[PDB]
Amino acid sequence: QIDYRDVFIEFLTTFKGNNNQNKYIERINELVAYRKKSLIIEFSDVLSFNENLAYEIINNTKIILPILEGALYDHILQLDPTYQRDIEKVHVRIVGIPRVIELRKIRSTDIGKLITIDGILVKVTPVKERIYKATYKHIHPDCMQEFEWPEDEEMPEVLEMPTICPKCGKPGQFRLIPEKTKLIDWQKAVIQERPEEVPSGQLPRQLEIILEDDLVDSARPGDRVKVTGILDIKQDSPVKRGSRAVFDIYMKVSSIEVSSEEDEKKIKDLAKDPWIRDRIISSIAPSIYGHWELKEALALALFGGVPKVLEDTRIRGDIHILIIGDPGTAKSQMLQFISRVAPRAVYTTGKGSTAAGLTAAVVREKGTGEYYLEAGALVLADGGIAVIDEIDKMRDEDRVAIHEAMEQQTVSIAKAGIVAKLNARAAVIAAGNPKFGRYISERPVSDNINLPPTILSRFDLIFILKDQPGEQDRELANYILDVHSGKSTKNIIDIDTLRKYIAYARKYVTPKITSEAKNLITDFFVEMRKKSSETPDSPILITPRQLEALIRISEAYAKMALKAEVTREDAERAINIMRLFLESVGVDM
Amino acid sequence: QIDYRDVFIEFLTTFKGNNNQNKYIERINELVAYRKKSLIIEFSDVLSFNENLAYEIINNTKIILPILEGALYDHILQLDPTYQRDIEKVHVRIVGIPRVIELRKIRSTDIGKLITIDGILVKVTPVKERIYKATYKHIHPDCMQEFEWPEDEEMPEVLEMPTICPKCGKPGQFRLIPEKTKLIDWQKAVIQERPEEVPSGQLPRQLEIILEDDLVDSARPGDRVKVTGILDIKQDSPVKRGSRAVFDIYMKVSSIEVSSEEDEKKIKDLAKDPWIRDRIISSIAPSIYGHWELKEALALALFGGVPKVLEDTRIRGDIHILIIGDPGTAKSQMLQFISRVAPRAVYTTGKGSTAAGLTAAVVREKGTGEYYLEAGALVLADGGIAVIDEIDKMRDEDRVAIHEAMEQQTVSIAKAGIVAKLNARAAVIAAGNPKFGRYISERPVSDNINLPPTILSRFDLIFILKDQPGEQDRELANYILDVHSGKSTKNIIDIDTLRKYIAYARKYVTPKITSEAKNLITDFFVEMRKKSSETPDSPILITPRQLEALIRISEAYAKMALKAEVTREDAERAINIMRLFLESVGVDM
DNA sequence: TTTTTTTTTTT
Ligand SMILES: [Mg+2]
Ligand SMILES: [Mg+2]
Ligand SMILES: [Zn+2]
Ligand SMILES: [Zn+2]
Repeated sequence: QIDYRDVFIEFLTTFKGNNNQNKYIERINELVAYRKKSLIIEFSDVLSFNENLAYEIINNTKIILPILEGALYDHILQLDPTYQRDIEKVHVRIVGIPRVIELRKIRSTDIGKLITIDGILVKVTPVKERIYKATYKHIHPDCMQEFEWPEDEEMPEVLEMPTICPKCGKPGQFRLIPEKTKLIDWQKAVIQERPEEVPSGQLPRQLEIILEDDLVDSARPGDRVKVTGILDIKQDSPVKRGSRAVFDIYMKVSSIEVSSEEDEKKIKDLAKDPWIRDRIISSIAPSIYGHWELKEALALALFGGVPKVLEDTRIRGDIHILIIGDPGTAKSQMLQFISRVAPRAVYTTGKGSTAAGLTAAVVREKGTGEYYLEAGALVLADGGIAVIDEIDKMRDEDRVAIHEAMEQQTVSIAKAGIVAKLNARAAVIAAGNPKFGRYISERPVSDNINLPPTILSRFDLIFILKDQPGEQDRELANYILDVHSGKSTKNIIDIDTLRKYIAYARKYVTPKITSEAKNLITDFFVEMRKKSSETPDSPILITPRQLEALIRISEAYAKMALKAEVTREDAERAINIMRLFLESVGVDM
Repeated sequence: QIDYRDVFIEFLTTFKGNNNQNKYIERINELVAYRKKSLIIEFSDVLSFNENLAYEIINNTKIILPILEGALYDHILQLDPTYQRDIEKVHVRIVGIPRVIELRKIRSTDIGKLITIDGILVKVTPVKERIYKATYKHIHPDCMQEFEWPEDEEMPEVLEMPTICPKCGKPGQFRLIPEKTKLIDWQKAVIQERPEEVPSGQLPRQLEIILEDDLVDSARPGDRVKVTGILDIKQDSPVKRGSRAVFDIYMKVSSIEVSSEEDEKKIKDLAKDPWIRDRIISSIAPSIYGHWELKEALALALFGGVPKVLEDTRIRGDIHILIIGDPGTAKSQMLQFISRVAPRAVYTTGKGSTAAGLTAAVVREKGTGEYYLEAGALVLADGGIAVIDEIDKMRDEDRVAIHEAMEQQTVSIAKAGIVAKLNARAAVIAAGNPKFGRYISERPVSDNINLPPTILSRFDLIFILKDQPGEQDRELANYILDVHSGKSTKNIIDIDTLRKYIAYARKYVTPKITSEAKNLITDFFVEMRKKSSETPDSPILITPRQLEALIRISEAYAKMALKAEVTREDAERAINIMRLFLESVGVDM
């Protein structure tokens, strides 16, 4: 019953952070600068500053938030009077609630309590409007009266029309007045539980969440998010009894987090090492022995090149990798690692995917009856990585649907009266087997690969893996047994900080090409084309795409070291890795 | 008539177990300590204690369960006052009801009586909430009153709204208040009669069951269960009568069991025998003569290896077996035995299965038009064994769908805008025929097997069965005729005991590899690779998967004897069995 | 009719 409003202001005005800079007065300082009407607090900070204040938010969230928000609004107005007439209400969001419940473990006892759920966002609906205070007109020739229907209370989830006119006490028919109605932004989304917590032999469960006001459009499908709010039962058709007094539960979102300054200097410290490139390469798939050239190639695809956007056209900045090898060469294990270390990645297989599922699918809503598009794997992976294992198992009639997405990075649809064009700027990493399961050295490369030259030319690098039992078997056997015995390689960058390093590099680093790098690349390309003319039977063609592959690879190498320009050293590395690619496919220079 | 609360409390505090250790008091504090809020009792024990009490439970169940629930709650409160305010109700569940009725024999006379049904779980719905006590607000400008609608009575299965406001006596509008409404967990499941119970020439029947409160998520689809509760008629759509006074029936589950200390003593006693491994192998398919190496191989697949989960990757721990042989070599009979003895197994046929049905199917829900996922055979067999007979009859373009699930133990779907990943950690035992029905010795092994090298490398062991007539025919004929004569081989572990032994071993034994075993395994693998390179024509490739097969087989042998370490003896057995596999496919060692 | 995944008969 004690007044907590005064506790809030002294908390906000007076608080010391880890950096000792009064972190919580700059956020409100920027609150009026951009008029975002939303302030973020941490439960750990509120607990340390006042244990009693923290508890009251947890258990009395229903009837403490409007008072707490109202107190903050008065303080903001005192700081700057111009905030008036721009924002009517200011929301404060609480994160870090210790009450974390798994999606499958929610029971009846959790209804009406503030909880947190971690999951995957799978579906988002367009932003709509919800009525919380309506205005009606009594259509009865004596009344012609206006009145806000829900008195001293907001409109519930179910819309209800008055039966007795409050202005005359008589029944009749009432007409809604949209211009005098108060609205609020409304959005619906579906959260799916992570695959880690799914029990054996069961399908993942889903939960419906509601985003309102400024929380709309705060995430995209495929993101991993943490949502905090209040559970409630969902009402859809209360008018129809139809027996079955059984309801589904939904969650009203109060705050959402999508999966800091100390990381920046940690990343900067790593980039200062002259051998950072070797450290990153050694940190790719530590459980796999050997395959150094493959690990280097996979590292480049994670960073990628610099996309170019011009007045008349744009140039792809992503790097595509194709691996062909004998079974058991650990191709799939490295692809699994890539899908975990990448900040955004989608893992698909050749057999378990279709053309519609990879790019875009036309789905007809049975209720309304109209067609609309559904995002495929490549569209959802925009700005990230797409992994396509067992690419050779795809039907050739179905695999050609990704030809334009791999180069033009767009998906074109002309179906069921829908014409659209969606961006699919995603790097593609694929693996497969030769025509006869294992590579046959007694036959030409033409019949071993069994892939059209059109798709081969779209891959920046192609590595052919051969399982040759030699003198390294003992070393390979010892390494594998050490892994099975729990022994772990040391002096490597762990996956968590490695993911942060890649995300930072792809966002703030844009290398530039210098004059000396141009000459090295130009000379090498001429030799590549000249050497290719010697053997025209090979299904590997040296097209102008190969020249742009060198530019992208060179930029990727500089991006690993966080350099702002491409020097001759980065150009030399790009030539070296390209040379190994050519030797694998049988082109020797 | 009389009150049994004193007897019930006395029975719990005075009953004696098998060792007269009062097997019921130590369950009470376990209920208090974990707040499990559900206690079970045995009907045999109650009958053995007081016959009159058992009859009252078995007959007057609907008027004695609340009475015993209240008596139990009071005894808990005095034992521990902290139990209050956390659990407001504790249910007691009675099992072992003598009233057992087949699913097909249920008639109107059994309605309203406590019965028990044994069947197979097929469908489970997500957990929902059911209202048992509602709260309404009369929307009439004079009332603004809140009240609990169902007075001194639980809310029926049909949602009924008040017609006359009790607080004012007038009709009008009533608004539900979710905050004051009381809810209870609710789940719906479907149970099917056992295949051995279905009459000739008819499809199996199904029954709908309801699980509430703590009984939700008590089992997974495909389980074998025994459900006890009260039968009742189902009221689903009472809005319009439409004549048709005919109703279905459904079961309100009171206690459910799936498929102990005395068993543990029996299991541990078996492991003391030095020849337990030989004794176990002799118990595999006792009705099949010969095929000792096959029975040994099948025994290993039942136990499996030790899966390894690391911070960056995971390693398969399951063992896959492939059998190729001439027709009439008892391949199908042995596979049928594995289905019976395995704690969890799924039997499929190559011709009677599809790619979608084996892994996962995307189907369009008719009511809404939205696509959703259906679990395949491999997903349902997670943590168990998947049996695929006539694998050679599968279409090659369709058989490749299981390549991912056999090594990475995952199922990936990218179809119709659905991207998902599912766990399929199951062991695969497959059988089939050579290319020409019977094995042809003139032709090489490559054209006889007629399988791609990719699928072959996935199998830990491959055995080729040749039906060669010889001097052993007389022994085989005598053995078969004795089986038809009713004679049974003795000194073999019965199937029920063997199933318990395997389940215990797979749950509590995690063998570790010693230094001595590492040296033996490494030497053999190096030797295998050298021999393979000498004859680069066989369809079997010695990939690094073969090295991991040796580790998995070694752990299985140790796990068979409930050993915590892999000594050198287990390594020699693993090497020896692999030698027989290599000689079967014509690879000399 | 229309796109989609699926098992099925029949174009
Ligand atoms: Mg693979
Ligand atoms: Mg057979
Ligand atoms: Zn009026
Ligand atoms: Zn009233």
